[PDB]
Amino acid sequence: IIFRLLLNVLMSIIAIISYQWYEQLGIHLTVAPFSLLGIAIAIFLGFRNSASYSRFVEARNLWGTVLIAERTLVRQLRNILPAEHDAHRRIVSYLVAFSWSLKHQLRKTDPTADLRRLLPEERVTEILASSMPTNRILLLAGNEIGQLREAGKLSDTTYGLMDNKLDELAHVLGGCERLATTPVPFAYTLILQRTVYLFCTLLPFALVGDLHYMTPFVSVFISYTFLSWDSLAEELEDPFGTAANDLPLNAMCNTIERNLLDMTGQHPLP
Amino acid sequence: SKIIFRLLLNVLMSIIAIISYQWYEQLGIHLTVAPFSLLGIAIAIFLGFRNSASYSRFVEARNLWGTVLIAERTLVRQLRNILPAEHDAHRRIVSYLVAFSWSLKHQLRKTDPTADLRRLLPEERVTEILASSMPTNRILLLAGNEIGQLREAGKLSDTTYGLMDNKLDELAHVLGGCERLATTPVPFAYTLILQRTVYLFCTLLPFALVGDLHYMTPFVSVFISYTFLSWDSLAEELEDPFGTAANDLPLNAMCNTIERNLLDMTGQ
Amino acid sequence: SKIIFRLLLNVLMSIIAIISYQWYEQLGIHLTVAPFSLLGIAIAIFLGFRNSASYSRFVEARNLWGTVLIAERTLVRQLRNILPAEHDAHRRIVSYLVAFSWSLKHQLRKTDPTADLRRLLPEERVTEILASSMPTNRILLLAGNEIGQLREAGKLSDTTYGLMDNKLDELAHVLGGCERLATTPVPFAYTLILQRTVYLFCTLLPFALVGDLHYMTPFVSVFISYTFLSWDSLAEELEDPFGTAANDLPLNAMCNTIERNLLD
Amino acid sequence: SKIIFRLLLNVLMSIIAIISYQWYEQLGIHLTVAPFSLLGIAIAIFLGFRNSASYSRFVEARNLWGTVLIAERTLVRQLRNILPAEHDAHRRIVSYLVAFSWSLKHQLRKTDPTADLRRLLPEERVTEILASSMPTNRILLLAGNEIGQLREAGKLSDTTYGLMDNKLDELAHVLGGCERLATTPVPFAYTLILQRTVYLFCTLLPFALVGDLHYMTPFVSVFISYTFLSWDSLAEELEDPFGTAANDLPLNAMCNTIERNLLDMTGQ
Amino acid sequence: KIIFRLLLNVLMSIIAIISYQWYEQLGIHLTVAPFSLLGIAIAIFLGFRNSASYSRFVEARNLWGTVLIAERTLVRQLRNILPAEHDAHRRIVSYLVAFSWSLKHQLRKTDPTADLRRLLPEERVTEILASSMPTNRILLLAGNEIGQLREAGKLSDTTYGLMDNKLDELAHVLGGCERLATTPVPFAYTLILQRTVYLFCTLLPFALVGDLHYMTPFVSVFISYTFLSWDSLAEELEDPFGTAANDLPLNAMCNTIERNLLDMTGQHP
Ligand SMILES: [Zn+2]
Ligand SMILES: [Zn+2]
Ligand SMILES: [Zn+2]
Ligand SMILES: [Zn+2]
Ligand SMILES: [Zn+2]
Ligand SMILES: [Zn+2]
Ligand SMILES: [Zn+2]
Ligand SMILES: [Zn+2]
Ligand SMILES: [Zn+2]
Ligand SMILES: [Zn+2]
Ligand SMILES: [Zn+2]
Ligand SMILES: [Zn+2]
Ligand SMILES: [Zn+2]
Repeated sequence: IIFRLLLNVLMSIIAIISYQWYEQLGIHLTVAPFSLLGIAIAIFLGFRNSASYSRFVEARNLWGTVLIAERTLVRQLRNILPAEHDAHRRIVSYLVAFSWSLKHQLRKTDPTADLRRLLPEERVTEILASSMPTNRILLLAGNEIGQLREAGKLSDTTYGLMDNKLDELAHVLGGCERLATTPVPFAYTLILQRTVYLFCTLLPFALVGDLHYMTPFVSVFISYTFLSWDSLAEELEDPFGTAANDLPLNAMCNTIERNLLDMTGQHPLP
Repeated sequence: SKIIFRLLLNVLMSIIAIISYQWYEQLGIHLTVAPFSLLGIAIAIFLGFRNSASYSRFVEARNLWGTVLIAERTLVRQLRNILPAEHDAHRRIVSYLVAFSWSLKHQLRKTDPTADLRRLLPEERVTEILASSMPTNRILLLAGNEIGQLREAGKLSDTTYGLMDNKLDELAHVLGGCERLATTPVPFAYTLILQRTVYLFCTLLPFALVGDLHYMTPFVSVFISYTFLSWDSLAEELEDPFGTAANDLPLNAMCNTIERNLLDMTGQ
Repeated sequence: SKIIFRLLLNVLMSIIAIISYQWYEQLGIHLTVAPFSLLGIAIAIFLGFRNSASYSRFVEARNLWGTVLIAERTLVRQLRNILPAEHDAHRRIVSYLVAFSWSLKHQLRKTDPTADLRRLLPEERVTEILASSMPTNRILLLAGNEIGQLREAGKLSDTTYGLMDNKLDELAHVLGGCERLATTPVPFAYTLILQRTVYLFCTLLPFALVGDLHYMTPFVSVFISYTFLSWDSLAEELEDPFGTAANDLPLNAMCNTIERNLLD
Repeated sequence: SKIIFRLLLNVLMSIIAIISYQWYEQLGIHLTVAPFSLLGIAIAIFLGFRNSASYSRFVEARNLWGTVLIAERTLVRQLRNILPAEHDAHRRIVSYLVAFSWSLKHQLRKTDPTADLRRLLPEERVTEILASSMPTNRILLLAGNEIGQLREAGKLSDTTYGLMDNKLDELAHVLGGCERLATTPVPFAYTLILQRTVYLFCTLLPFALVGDLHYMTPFVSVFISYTFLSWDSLAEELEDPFGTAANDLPLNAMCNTIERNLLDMTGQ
Repeated sequence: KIIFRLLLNVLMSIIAIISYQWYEQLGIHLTVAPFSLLGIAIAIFLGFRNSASYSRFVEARNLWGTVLIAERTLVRQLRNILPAEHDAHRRIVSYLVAFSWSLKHQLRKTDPTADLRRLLPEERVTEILASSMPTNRILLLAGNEIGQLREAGKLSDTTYGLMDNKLDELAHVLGGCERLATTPVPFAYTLILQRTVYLFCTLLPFALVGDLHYMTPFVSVFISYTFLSWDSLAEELEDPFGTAANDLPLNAMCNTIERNLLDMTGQHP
């Protein structure tokens, strides 16, 4: 990815050799048109990166919500039903399974190992048999809260109170799904990039007349700026993508798992 | 896309510029990139904002359909958790929800939903739905009738009824939101003004440049024009979210997803 | 609208510049483009942001009316699902909700809502409503009176009463929001800076463009003028979305749509 | 406002730049336009973003007060619909709400609220409230006390008590919101950055413009200065939305409207 | 510390002035117009980024306000619904205050043991310090007070709901501040950005010098002051929980909250 900076620092060299056998032909290149084009592209990059950042933020918010919902849900389970600890274990397993399964869903990885670690094989087989595993997990948690309801351990009021949290989690799932099926531009988001590329490659060809052989330095500077901003944009557009960062999601799933364990007395150890 | 018309027309004007540059002093006419830069800058800025609007709105449509999926899922989930034995009810309400999805899709797309409705629901109900001048809202009303029936039966308390009714509300905010998007577009005096200015600017910019560029104008003028037009475009696409075009929302696939999801949660 | 006038104006100013250009020499006036480029780009930016704010106001107003339709719909639906056999209260409540929509429309469009109220409600409480300084809110209080008259003696429990009350508050938030957008506008430094700032820039512009544009000059000055005037003007009507202009909200159509929906 | 006392100054800096223009090379100082175009554009952008923040702050305030009006309206409405015979509660709670509006308004305006309280409330509770360092919150507490008495009296079920408590939450969020906007101020730095960067830029501009504009320097300099200073002064009271200046929130009018409304919604 | 590299680019401007015919000998030329373009782009990017940072600051402050609000309404409900259970008022309040301080320390990455021991009995403090999220544990303990309050019939499930909603508000606050703490602005943003501003500011005089001559350092220091100030302000806003000048007075907010909860329970400091 330093390859294009390099690439045509070399166009800045070809630019100069190119500048020299010159005016026999009609080619001329001033700075003012590429300044206009460059400002326009900069503006477009500004807006675009803004949208990308907005997507990133929304993802981080949704996952934050996961953590929050699962914490409050477990808290409620402890405050309302302080004695039902096998239900605690199960429901917590389900929430943690929801988190991991979600990560694996967004990252197109296999959730099988994490599920098999957290849940009994019958319910793991069922969830993996489904094409929408995470929703099946939520459904199963719901089944647990409902079982607590028909047993008379939960009134419908407090059942409501926990159902609200499961809603929160559902909204999250849907939101992350929408953000994953995205982005919305049908690979036009790409189109701009090659516009930036062609602009950065033709730029030293237009500065050369004025900057002479300071050209590679100024051109690699400007190219660095635009290209870096573009790549930042593309990585923000794709928070759950193939070339995205492992740390957000993994730490979030670990964080919540730890939290839940700690809340349920499974932590800490005797 | 259609964008080849802008670029080749611009090439041709660029050529007219090349050949007719020698007749500028004799008419008096000469041109500076300087004023043109100002113009194209103010335009670049406007386009940016107008695309903020278009994108925001596109996104809002995606959000709404997302809310369909979420609300229906949770509604079925609640039905299972509260009334796990009422499977007939389950599949009645499911059928209405899927019908709501399809009818919504059909409405935003101006297609006859009679076939899908009669595929999901018994004929009497289809009649009730098509009798209304607002079929999708009456679909909500019929799902609401089922939930209500469950309430009067005593199977649902007013609390749990309320819990489900909230989901019906979410669905209603969806229907309204989609209708509002459908009928209220981004004021396209935006698209009017911007199209005029951008077009005139792209046809005038080989004339904004010519003297300076010569043998290298179709390449640079096309490059600039293309940038503005490929950019001016992201409105074409980000404002037909309910259209059938390749770039609009795959409402067919979304509805399929919803139906498959609600049938997955009911064992069929 | 009258943009054309101020465009024509630019054009005459432009010809003046054309005939006066090298008499700048005899007057000691030199004017290059670069400072006007700066000023014009700053103005463009500012016009960009203001326009964005306007559009936002427009969008939220629209949303508030969308919320009207949605709240009233669900409220009726709840009435038919919880109390399917009390059509009496249903027609009363619906007539109130519709009178609410029209009264609100007339309130934001400064107009007399008497006729439509009479058309939708019985004379007695049309006089009660017109007696109030805030009719729309009075209408809401009446619809609430209907629902309370449904809680009182057993048909609605507290819970389901809550379910309908919530929707009445959705509506009340709409009322408050619309009042906020209508009563408190944008702070009138808004074209109170952008009016001459933009036209003064557009009329002084050909004086600086004549140097280099020479003969082709007015075309470009009317072009730039068109752009800035047309954008500062798109703020014209997006800032008053309850206004009567073309790009303002078709509130009349929206109410019709609302009561068509409730009467179906 | 007193912005013209910066325009006259600018005209003086312009005439000084005119009379000193070609001691420039005789002093060794050269000033082209391009760096001031760059600098001016950057400043313009930053001004645009700052002014945006300011605008959004003012709007937030407006929304807050709108929420006060709404929440109080709905609270009184609920009181009349749930407890139509309890005109005592109507009276005392409405007084408490109006008192909340005024207390908040005086709190934001840094004025004494006691006259309005004595006008609206009996004195033992007024002294109670004035004794507390957070009076407004205390007024919410008291309103809550009465809704709580209605609950314990069995006139309100826990459900209905919840339905009004949600309105007290709405009001509390408002109080916390206004307190936030007032105590937490704007990040000042934007103002120290733009005040001197704009002022300095406006005064230094004619020295870089005199070269090419010559005698036309004061007009163009005072114009550009007028634009940047007018945009900066457009911000000035928006980042302080609770101020007494003419172009900020009519909190008097708003609180009069509120009291007017709550008395209209009770029959006075 | 902006004065350090203000002086530096002043010095680098002096390096440009006192000197440079070297390119003319060398063949290297540098005009303003390309640096104008680059400077405008950078200015745009700085604008957007600063805007985002500000948004983050505003989010933080908003969240803390929500702490104060949620706690207030929680105490209010506790007084209005259970006026006689005053020991519970004091305990729950001490929990809410402990929550505020522990959150402060959590965002500041400091030890909350002193403030915990100040507000809570040693057993609870020990129970809390063992948790991976002490604030969460605090919420869980307050909830246990409210839940205990539910099971001897002192609160109905509905009213227990009403308060639990406030605990959910608080938990949303916690999750959001946690997210603003763990979510740095992506480094790639300042990696490009601020280095690009420093480099732009130090290279600018070399390009301004050909047209400005001896005026270079004044225009260069002006521009550098602008860009660096704007940038620095953005830095400052991105870390709203830091001890730096432009950042949240979490101490002031915490004792404002404590004074408030003490005000509402008739108690004095
Ligand atoms: Zn446990
Ligand atoms: Zn642990
Ligand atoms: Zn939902
Ligand atoms: Zn079933
Ligand atoms: Zn609603
Ligand atoms: Zn009926
Ligand atoms: Zn001429
Ligand atoms: Zn409300
Ligand atoms: Zn009364
Ligand atoms: Zn009495
Ligand atoms: Zn709250
Ligand atoms: Zn107490
Ligand atoms: Zn929550």
